[PDB]
Amino acid sequence: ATLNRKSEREVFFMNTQSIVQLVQRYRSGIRGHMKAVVMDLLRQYLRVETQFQNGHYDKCVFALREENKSDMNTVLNYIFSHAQVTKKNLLVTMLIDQLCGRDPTLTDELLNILTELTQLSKTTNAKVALRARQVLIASHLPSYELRHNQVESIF
Amino acid sequence: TPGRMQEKGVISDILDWKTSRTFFYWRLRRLLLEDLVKKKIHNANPELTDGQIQAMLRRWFVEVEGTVKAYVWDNNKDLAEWLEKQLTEEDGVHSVIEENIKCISRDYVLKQIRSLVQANPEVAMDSIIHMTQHISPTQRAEVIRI
Amino acid sequence: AFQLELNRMRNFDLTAIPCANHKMHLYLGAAKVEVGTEVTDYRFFVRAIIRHSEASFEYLQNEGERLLLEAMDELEVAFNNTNVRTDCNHIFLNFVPTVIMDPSKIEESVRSMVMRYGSRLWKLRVLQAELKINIRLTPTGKAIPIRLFLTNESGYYLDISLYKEVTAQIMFQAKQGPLHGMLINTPYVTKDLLQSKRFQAQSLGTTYIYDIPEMFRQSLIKLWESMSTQAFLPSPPLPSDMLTYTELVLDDQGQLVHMNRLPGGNEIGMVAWKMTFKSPEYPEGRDIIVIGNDITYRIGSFGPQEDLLFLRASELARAEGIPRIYVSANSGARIGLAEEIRHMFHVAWVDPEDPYKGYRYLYLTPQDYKRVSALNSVHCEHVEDEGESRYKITDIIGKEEGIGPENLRGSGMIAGESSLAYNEIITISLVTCRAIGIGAYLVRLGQRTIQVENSHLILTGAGALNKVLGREVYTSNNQLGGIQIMHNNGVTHCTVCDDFEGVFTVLHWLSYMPKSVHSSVPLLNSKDPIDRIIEFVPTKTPYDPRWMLAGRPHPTQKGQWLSGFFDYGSFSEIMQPWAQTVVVGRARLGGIPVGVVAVETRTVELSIPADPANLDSEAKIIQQAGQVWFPDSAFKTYQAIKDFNREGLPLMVFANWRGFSGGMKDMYDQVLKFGAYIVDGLRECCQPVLVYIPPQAELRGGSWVVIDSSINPRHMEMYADRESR
Amino acid sequence: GLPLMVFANWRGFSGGMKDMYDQVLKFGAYIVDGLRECCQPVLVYIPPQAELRGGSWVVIDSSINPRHMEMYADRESRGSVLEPEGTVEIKFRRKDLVKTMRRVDPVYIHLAERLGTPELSTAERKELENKLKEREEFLIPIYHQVAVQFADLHDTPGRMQEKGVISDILDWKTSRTFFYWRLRRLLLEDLVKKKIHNANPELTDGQIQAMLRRWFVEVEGTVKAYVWDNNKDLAEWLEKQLTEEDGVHSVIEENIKCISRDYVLKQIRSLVQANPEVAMDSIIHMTQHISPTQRAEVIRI
Repeated sequence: ATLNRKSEREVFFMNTQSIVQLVQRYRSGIRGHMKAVVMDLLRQYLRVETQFQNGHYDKCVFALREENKSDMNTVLNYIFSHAQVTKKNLLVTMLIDQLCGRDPTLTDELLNILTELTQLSKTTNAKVALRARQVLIASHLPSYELRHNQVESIF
Repeated sequence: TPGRMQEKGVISDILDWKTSRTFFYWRLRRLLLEDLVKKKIHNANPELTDGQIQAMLRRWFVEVEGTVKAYVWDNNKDLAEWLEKQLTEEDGVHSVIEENIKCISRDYVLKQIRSLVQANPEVAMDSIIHMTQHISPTQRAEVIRI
Repeated sequence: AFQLELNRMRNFDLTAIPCANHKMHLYLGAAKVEVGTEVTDYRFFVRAIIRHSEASFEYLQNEGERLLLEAMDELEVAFNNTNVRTDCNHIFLNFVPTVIMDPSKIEESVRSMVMRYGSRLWKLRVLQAELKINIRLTPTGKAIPIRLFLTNESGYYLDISLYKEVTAQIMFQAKQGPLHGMLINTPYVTKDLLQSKRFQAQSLGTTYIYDIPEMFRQSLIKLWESMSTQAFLPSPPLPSDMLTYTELVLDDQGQLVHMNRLPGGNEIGMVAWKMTFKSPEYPEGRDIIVIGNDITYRIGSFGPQEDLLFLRASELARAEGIPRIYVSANSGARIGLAEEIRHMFHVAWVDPEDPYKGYRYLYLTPQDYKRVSALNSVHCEHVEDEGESRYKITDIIGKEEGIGPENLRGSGMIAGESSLAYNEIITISLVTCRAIGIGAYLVRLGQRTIQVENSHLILTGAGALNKVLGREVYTSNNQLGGIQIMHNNGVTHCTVCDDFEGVFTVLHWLSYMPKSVHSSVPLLNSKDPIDRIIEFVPTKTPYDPRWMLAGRPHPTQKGQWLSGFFDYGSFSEIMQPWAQTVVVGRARLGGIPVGVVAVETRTVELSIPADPANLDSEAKIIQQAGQVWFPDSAFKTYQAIKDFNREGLPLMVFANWRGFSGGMKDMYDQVLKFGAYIVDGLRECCQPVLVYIPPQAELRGGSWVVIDSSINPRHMEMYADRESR
Repeated sequence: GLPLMVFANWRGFSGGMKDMYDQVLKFGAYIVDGLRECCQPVLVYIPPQAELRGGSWVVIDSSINPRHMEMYADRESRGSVLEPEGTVEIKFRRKDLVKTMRRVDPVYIHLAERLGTPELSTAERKELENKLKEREEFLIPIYHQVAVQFADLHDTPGRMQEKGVISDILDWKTSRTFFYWRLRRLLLEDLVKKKIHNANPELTDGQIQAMLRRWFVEVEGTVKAYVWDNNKDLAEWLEKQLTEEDGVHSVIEENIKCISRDYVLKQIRSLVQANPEVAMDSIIHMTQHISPTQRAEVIRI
C-alpha cells in the first residue's frame, strides 16, 4: 500500500509473485490442492478427450485440424494422448479411486464436473461414466472400509 | 508548470483536451466498478483496510489475467471489460474469486468463534450438542476415533 | 325484477330510451343535483338481464358478441342523435343462468372481451361495467353469484374485482381486491366532489392531488419521446404496460396496508402510493414511494394521522432504501383550539361593565364544567369569586386529537426520521403553490427543490413582517421565497413555469439516479459517441464555460454546433443564477451521469437587491471577479458536492482558480470556514471524484491545498492539462 | 463526549427578504443533522418568561433521539409550532371576534338581546345595528390582546406532559440541584447500558432499558418497585453493584455474563446455519482442552 505510488517494485514483483502463488494454493487447506490439482487435471483429460470425440477419429481429426488448421502439435499431443487411453484410463481409475475413496461429501464445482463427466462417449472411457454414478451414490451410502467399520459396529 | 507538478507526484498525468472525453469516460466507468467490487470485499471481511483492498484487487487481477498483463491495469478499456466479465454469472457458473471471497469470509467467521471460545472455553459442551445437530454420525465417529 | 339491481344508480335522473331486445333495458342518466348547481354528468346507462337457458360459454359468448354490436349500435345512434360528452357510461349484465367454471380464466376472458373492441370503446368512451354470473362446483350444485365488476378510469387501464357473494348483511367476498367487502345496494357516488376539489385546486393554481399520478404518466410520455433524442432507447412500452401503483393506507393501528381503493377516499390531508415503472434509464423497472400533501384537506396542514402516514410509509421506504418524493404545498402543522372550550369558556373581567379594566382569568360555570371536566379536556381549579363558583382553566388538554403538542411529537419524530433519511436515502421535494414553515424546512431537508413560478418557499409571510414593521414593506411572499429568491440564492435547484413541467423536470433529474441505495447508477447507451473531438476550444480570453462543457453554435456554418466536452444536450444546470462566477449541474459523459462543476473566468457583475425593510438598503450591484473563490461559490460548491455525493454520483471539477478571495469583506464572510467544510464533504465522499485543470487555467495556493488527494485518496484523482499552471 | 445543558429560547428564524435570501434556512437544517448524531444526554430547559416556537422547536424536539434528549420547562415558559399572533390571525377572524363579544361582553350581549326581538320599530332596528357596530369596533383592540394570550394558553406543559413529550416542570431556584442528580443518573444508566450494549450489540435500546429495570425490581423484590422512581436513590444503588468489588453484589455481573454466553451461542448457531461446513472443525480446535468428563459426554451421545 505504501510501496505502491512509485512503481519501484521489480524486486517486489518477484517477491509479490513468488509469495502470491504459494499463498494462493494454501487458503483452503491441504484440501486446497487435493481439490484443485486433481480437479483441474480431471478437466484437463476430460476436456481434451471430449473435444476429441464427436463422431469418429478421422472426421474428428479433420474438425480438430480445421479449428486450428495452421498447427497440429498441441493437437498431436492430444492425438498421441488418446492413442494410449487404456494406459490413461487405468490411471484415471487410480485418481478417482483414491479420491472418491477418500472424499465423500464434497461440493458443487465437483458434482458439476461429474455431471459433465457422465456424458462421456467411448469404449475405453466407459468405466469412468459408471464410476461417475456409482461414486455419486456410494457417496450417499457406501460400503468401503470406513463404513465397514460402521457395519462391524452394527453387527 | 505541469511537467514539474507531475514529476513531483501530486497529480498522476498530463492530458490533452481533445482526447479527454474518451479517456475520462473509460477510466471513470472502471473506477466505479472497482468501488462496487471493493464494497463486496469489505462486506466479505471487515478487517481489511481500503488500501489493502486496493492492492488485493490488483493482485487478483494479476493472478487471473497473468503477470504478463500487469501493465494492462493502466489501460482504461481492458480492465473495465475484465471487471464486467465477472458479475455477469449470478446463480450459475461461479467465478473462482467468488469462491475465494466466501473462503476468506469462512476463515474470518471461524476466527471469530475461535476468539470467542478463547474468552469462554467452558461453554463448548453445551454449544457442541447443538453443533452436532448437522453432520453428526461422522462427527461422532471422528471425535471417538481421536 | 328487483334482481336487476336498479337502486345502485338511484343517485341519478334517468330517461327511458326504447330499444329492441327488451331484456336489454337502456336508460340515459343525468346526475341529479340540487338547485344550487346545474348538472355536469350525463352518463349512458344500459342494464340487461339474460335468461337464455363449456357449452354455456360458447353459447353465452355468441349472445355477448351480438349484444355488443347491437348495443353499441344503439349507443351510437344516441351519440349521433345527441352528444353531451358522456363520461362514466354504465353497463350492467345479469347472467341469471348458473354455469360452472374457475375465476382467473374468466378474468382473461373479460380482458379479451373488453379488449377486442378498442377504439370503439373509446369513441363511445365507456368507463363502467358490472356483471354477474352464478357458479358453484360440480358436486355442490349450490349456485352462488360472483359479481365481477370492471374498473377503468381515464386510460384503458383496468382493474377487475372478482368476488363470491357471502353473508347477516350480504357482503362481496372473494388476493387483494378493491371493496374486499361492502353490501350490494350502494347508491351511486356523485363525481361532483371530484370536480369540486379540482376546482379548488385549479383556483389555487395547482393540480388535484389524485390526478398527479396521471400527471406523472403524461410527463413520462414527454420524457420517453424527448430522451430518445439524447439516448438510444427501446420501443416505448404500451401505456397499459408502463405503470403500476398501489395506494398505501393506515389500519386502525397506524400500520401500513396495501390498498386498491377509489381515489378521494382519504380521511386525512396526506396521500401515498408505491409506484413501479419501466423508464429509459430503468427499462426493467424502478420503484419509488410518493408522499404528498392534500391541500384540499385544510390547506394541507399536518395532523398526527398525516404525520403518521408520512412517517410509516417513509419508514418502509427506508427499510428498502429506495427514493422518497415529497410534494409540498402547505401551511404547516395542524393548528387548533379546543372548540368544546371555545364555545363555553368565560372571561373574568376586572369589571364587566367596563372590560378595558382588564380580566383576571378564564373559567366555566360549574354546570358546564362538571361534564367536559371528566373527559381529559382541561385541568381546572375551583374558585369562589363574587359569590359564584367558577372553574379556572389551568391547562387545556382537548378532546380533539391532532391540534396539540402531539403534533410536535409526531413532527419531531419525522424530523429525526427524515434527517436520518437524507443521510440514508434519496430525498426529493417539489414546490407547487406555497410552502410555509415546517413544510419549507422539510423541503430543504429534502435537499432538492424544483419550484414552479408563483410558488414560494418561506417560513413567514411578507404580510406578517409588514405588520411587525407597521407598514407594507413587502408585496409578495414570492419576494421572500419565490424562485427569484431561492433560485437566486441556490436554495432551489430548478425553476418551472407550471406543474406539469415541474414533474417532467423531476423525472429528468431522476433519469440519472440509482433505483435504491443498495443499487447501481442507471447506465445509458448514449447517442453522443466517445471518440469524437470537442470542437469548442477554451481560450485565455474569458468565455461562457458552458460553451466548453455543452458546446456552442458554430460562428460560420450555421446551424452547426461547436461541441462541448459533454454529451450534446445532457447538461442540465441547477442553481444557475446564484454566484454565477461558478456553474454547477449534472450531465452525462458517454451516457454515464456525473455531476459537474466548473468556474466562469470573466468577472461577474452581481446584483444584490435592496432590503426594503431597511431604509438604507438600496439594490447594490457588485463586481465579482472571475477565477476567484468567494463565499457563495464555495457554499454552492459544497452543497453540490455533498448532495451529489448523497445521490451516489461521481463528481467532476473543471478547475481554473487564480486564488481565494482574500479581501476584508470576503474574509469577514468566512471563506476559510467553507474551506474547512469542503474537506469535510470530500471526507464523506464515497465515489470517484475527478478534477481536471483545463488548458490556460491555473491553480494556486489555497485552491489546491484544500482539495489535495490525501483527504480521501481512496476515491479522488486529479489531472492537469499541459496548458495549465 | 459531554452532556449538554441548553437553556433553549428561540422564537423562530428572522424572515425578511435580504436575510432569507441570505440562507438562514440552510444552517438551521444543518444543526438538526448535528444533534441527531449526539450520543449523550442533552438536558434542555426553557427558562421562565421565555418561549420557543416553530422552527426552533421543530429542529430540537427530544423525539429525534429520545435515548439522549430530555426537555424541561419552567412554569412560566411557552412553546409551539406557531406563536400566538399567527394562531389568532388564523383562528381569530371577524366571526370569532363578534361571536366572542356576543358570548361574553354584558353590554354587547344586551344589545344582541334587543336585536333579537320580532316586530321592532325600524328606528330601534337601525339603531340597534348601529349600536352593534359601534360597541364592537370601539371594543375590538383589547379582545385581540386577550386572544393572543388565549392562543398562547393552548401551548402549555400540562398537556405536553400528559401527552408524554416532556418529562418535568422545574422551579429555577432548586432546578440546579435537581438537574445535577437527574443528569448524574442519566449518565450512570447510560454508562451501564453502554456496557450491556457492548456485551450484545443487536439488542435494542428499549428492551435493554427493560432488562435493567427488571433485574432491579426482581432482585430487590416486587415489593420494592416504587423505589425505582427516585433518581438519587437508584444512583446510589447502581454504583454499589458496580463499585463494590468481590461482594454479593456481582449479581447483575453474573446475569450479564449469562446473556453474553447466550448471545455468543446464538452467534454460533447463526454462523453454522449460514456456514454449516464449519461445525466439525470448530469443535476440534474448541475441544482441544475441555474436561475428560466432558469427553465422556461426547462419547455417550
